[PDB]
Amino acid sequence: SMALSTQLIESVDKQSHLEEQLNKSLKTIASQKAAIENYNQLKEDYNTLKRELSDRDDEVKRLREDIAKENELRTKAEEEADKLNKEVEDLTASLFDEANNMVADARKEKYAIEILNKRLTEQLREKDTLLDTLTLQLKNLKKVMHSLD
Amino acid sequence: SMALSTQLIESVDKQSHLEEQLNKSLKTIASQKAAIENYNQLKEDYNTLKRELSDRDDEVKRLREDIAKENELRTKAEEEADKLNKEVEDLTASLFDEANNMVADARKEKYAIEILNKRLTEQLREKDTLLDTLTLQLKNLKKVMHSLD
Amino acid sequence: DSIMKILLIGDSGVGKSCLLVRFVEDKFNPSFITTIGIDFKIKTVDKLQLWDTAGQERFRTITTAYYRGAMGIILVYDVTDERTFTNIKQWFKTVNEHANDEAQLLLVGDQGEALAKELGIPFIESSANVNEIFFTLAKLIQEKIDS
Repeated sequence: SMALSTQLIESVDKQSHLEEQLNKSLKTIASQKAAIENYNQLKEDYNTLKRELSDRDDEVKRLREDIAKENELRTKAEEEADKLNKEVEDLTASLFDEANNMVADARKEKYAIEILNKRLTEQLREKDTLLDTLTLQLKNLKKVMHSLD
Repeated sequence: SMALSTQLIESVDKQSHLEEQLNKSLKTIASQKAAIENYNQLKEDYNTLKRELSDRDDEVKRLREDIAKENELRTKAEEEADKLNKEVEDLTASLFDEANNMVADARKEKYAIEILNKRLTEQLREKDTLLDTLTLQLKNLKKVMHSLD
Repeated sequence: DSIMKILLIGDSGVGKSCLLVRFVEDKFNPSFITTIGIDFKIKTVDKLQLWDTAGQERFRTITTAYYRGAMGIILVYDVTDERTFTNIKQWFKTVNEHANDEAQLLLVGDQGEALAKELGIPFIESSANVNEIFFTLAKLIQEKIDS
């Protein structure tokens, strides 16, 4: 039938027309190829980069945290280290006072005695002379006796 | 009849397979184009990122340097007090012990003489009486001297 | 009140360390500087806290604590030993960062006179007099509350 026949004839004209245009437009992509190939690469890089940074940032946030603690600690340490470096000046004074005295006291209690000894030692010597004298006073008469009568 | 259709149909499905085929590529040119238009503005937002990122890098470093530094400081101070306390326990424990010893040695030395001041506080009173007898042997041997009237 | 807390450093054994034994008459006062590197005596003149130190001894972290308060300071060395002298140099260095450079310092051991005038500080000798050696410092220590 001449009916479809025409149609087919037409569905072959339009068809052919496409091959024409397509052949051109598809010929344009072939020109942009490399030019685009080297835009995607960039795009790929740019993206990858975008991630490492999206990470380094999370990290930087993380360190600020950590360096903030450490400080709120070095500070307290430095603190006790001093608060407890004041109390020292005193402590040691006592430590040394009590000790010193402690000793001193004992050492005197020896000294006292030490003295009394020296005393008796001579408080003796004295008596001992009188005696080695009287003993002679007698000895001398007990001779005058055995002479006269 | 039931044959020219086949040619007819195909001519269409084929025709379509190109309207589409081409219709696609048609898109892949407008975008690809806009793209090659932002290859310029891109490189910039990329380079403008190849730094902003680097910057972070550097920040991330110094942060460690800093935390570290801070941790050293903490430590020095966290162990400035350890050492002190440790140093006080010693001094204390030594001071007294040596004190305690010094005190003994006297008490010991003191006890010695403590005794001698007895071996004599004795020997003394002893001769005190050995005196009187000799003291008397006089008055008596003095009378036996006043015989010749 | 009026207590001049001094601090001797670099004392040399029971030969010089007895510096306090010398400054103090008390014969009943034990002396730990011998065994223990330090000692703590006190006398009265016109009070005087006197932390005597020989530097080289465990309680260094403490002798240091003494610095943060000393009003006077004598750096000392033994004469019969060129070793002690050598330390002297170091001694003054310690006294710097830790202690106070505003409080009256003093050095006491015709040669030493050299390093003596190299620090802008008085100087004497291992005489053994001594009783007046603290009189000096102290005298200047008071010639400080004039401002």
